[PDB]
Amino acid sequence: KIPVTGSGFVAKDDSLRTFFDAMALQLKEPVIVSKMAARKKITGNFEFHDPNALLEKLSLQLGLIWYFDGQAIYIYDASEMRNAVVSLRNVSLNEFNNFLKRSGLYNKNYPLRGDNRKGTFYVSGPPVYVDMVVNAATMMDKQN
Amino acid sequence: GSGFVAKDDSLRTFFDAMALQLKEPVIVSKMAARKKITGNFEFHDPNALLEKLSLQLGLIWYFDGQAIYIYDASEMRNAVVSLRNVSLNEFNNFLKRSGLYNKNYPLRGDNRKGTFYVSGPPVYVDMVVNAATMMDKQN
Amino acid sequence: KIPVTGSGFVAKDDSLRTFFDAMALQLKEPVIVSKMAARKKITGNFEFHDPNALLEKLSLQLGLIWYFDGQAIYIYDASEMRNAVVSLRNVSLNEFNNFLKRSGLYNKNYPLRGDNRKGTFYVSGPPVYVDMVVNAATMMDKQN
Amino acid sequence: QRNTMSKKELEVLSQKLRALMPYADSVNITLMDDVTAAGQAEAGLKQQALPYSRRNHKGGVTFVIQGALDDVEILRARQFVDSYYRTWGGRYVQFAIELKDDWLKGRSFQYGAEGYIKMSPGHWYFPSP
Amino acid sequence: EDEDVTFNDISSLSKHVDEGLDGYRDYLIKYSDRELVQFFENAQLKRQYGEETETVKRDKDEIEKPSIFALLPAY
Repeated sequence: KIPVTGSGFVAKDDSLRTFFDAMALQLKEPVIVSKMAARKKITGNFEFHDPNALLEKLSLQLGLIWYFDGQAIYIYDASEMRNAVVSLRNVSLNEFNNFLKRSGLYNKNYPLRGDNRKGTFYVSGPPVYVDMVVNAATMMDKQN
Repeated sequence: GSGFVAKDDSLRTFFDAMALQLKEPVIVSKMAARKKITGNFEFHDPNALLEKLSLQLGLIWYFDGQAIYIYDASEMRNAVVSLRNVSLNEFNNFLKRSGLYNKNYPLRGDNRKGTFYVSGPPVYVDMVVNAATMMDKQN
Repeated sequence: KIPVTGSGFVAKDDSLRTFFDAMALQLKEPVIVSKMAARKKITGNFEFHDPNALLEKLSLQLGLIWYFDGQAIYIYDASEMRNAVVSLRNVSLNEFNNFLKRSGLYNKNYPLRGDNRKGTFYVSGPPVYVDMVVNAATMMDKQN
Repeated sequence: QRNTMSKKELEVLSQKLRALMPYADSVNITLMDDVTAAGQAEAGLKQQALPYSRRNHKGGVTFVIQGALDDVEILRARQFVDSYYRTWGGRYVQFAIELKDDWLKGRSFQYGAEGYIKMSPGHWYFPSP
Repeated sequence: EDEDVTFNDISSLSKHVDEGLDGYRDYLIKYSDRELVQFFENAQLKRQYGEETETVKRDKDEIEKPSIFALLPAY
């Protein structure tokens, strides 16, 4: 009773929450979509065979930002991007980028802007990335 | 080739359609989201199309390396801030080494002093003031 | 669809914000018109070929004050001009005028009125010019 | 300037056209310039002060009369077209009178190189020419 | 309840309460009458400056927002 024998997801007016969980098995992590980015809708015949490029193309065509932290894929809309400026007292930026490289939380799409061996820099991105980098850079100065 | 046939869009669904040729997401404020546009647009040189439409409609924009912020012209704010123990030529080399240097809205002031005058978009002013008062506290 | 041979702007009951934004391409800077100066209207056939000379003449026929600070052009009406008088305990007026001339905010239509070697002067002009001159004057005595 | 028949080939055309009209005695064939046929149509179209556009191509020309014409301009256009069609016929040059409505009645617009029409204080229209 | 309510400039801090109040204000715009709202700005301006202020028409609606104290009577 089911149609043509290819592979794909047919979307008849879904609402971006029931759509990305269908991609949540080809991506091997669960997907968490925010409330402001769950009001848009999509309709069409889609086909997932490599989803990390499909999410990159749809995040630019629909207008979205996303972050994969190793255990889930958070998805926000572009009007939720926050930024902050934080100054480090007792540790440098390269000794903080080695913590991000060794921990696997480093993201090349939203890097850290600042002088290479100083205390002040500039972050911007999704709120789960900014709330992680601010608190993980403040809690290292109270160690040192 | 490509393009976009706009029919009574609202400047938030338009600059998102431009956000594929531009390789960054675009965050247009909600005071610049009430103006509307229509017409057949062709995207073959987008960084100059955004520069032309910002002057014909009256808009200000800024690209910090991760996204493109877009405000309306009546939201531009300005400030004057004093550095107690750091020169302007050193802070401007910090901005040149970071990547936040915008030649459209530079820093007006004397070359070896502590006072200058800055003006532009609210995400650029509130970054320069906070990164200047966080460089007087370190010294 | 728009048959006229030459180049120019035709305004039918324009309300001084849509009129100056059309001049904001011949002028290469964005124009910011105030709230009280946007209730006046203008209609007629205009053309722009040296708008820095056209803006001075229309700011006297309509009654306006304008200021260009290197990034934008601010336009207020005539009844919003404000005045100030400030005292400098340890720098001169000729020292402050070298800061304004060297930086690039010195305006020869609204000069600074005061004695050449004192601490007191008298400044008057547009509301974005006065609150900058006062704020830099009270931010150089506390620095020195 | 469009046919290359000889003298004999024009005489056999006259003798095969005389057989078609039994009342006539002899058909006289004259050759006219192709340039003055489209020159008198433009010299008469400029004298009446009508907006027009000429599209030259091979094997005939065409004139397009567009715009929101008023009442006396569509009386002079018919008085000129029906007096030109009697003289020359519609095999070479053809007029195309189409009238539309004006968008820019109460609107403010910028003309010239980068033209646009502000349909409203918060609405821009960018036409593609 | 945002921890960054406090700004560093006097006009941006007054801008913040406007963009906080905009979600209530456009609700007043959607459900109030057109001309009854339009009557109060003309009635308040001639009190404000005098009779010489020229009247505003319907065509403001595309760009300009009224005050919060001229809405809720006509609402």
